Amino acid sequence: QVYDYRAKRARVVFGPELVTLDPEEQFTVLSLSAGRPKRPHARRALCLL
Amino acid sequence: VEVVEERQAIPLDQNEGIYVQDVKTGKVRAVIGSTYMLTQDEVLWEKEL
Repeated sequence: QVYDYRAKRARVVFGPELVTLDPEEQFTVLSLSAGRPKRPHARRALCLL
Repeated sequence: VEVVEERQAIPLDQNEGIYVQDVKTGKVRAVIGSTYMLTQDEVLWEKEL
């Protein structure tokens, strides 16, 4: 998902479609719990599964 | 008449701009959006966080 500061509007997308941002649009980066077992901040990624 | 200073282009977009001040009356205001050259009296004003 990405939020547009210019349109003041978020938009979400998934599946086999590449994103193409407007200049004010920004990715919704997401922290993940990774590490060998678990860890509150590790392998941060915007690509939620 | 005599030249004083050369105003230059000040590129601007939506959700972007600069603070300025009307020296004739002290009127500070934040111009935004479309590109805007300073008028005859307005001057750059500085924010203080």
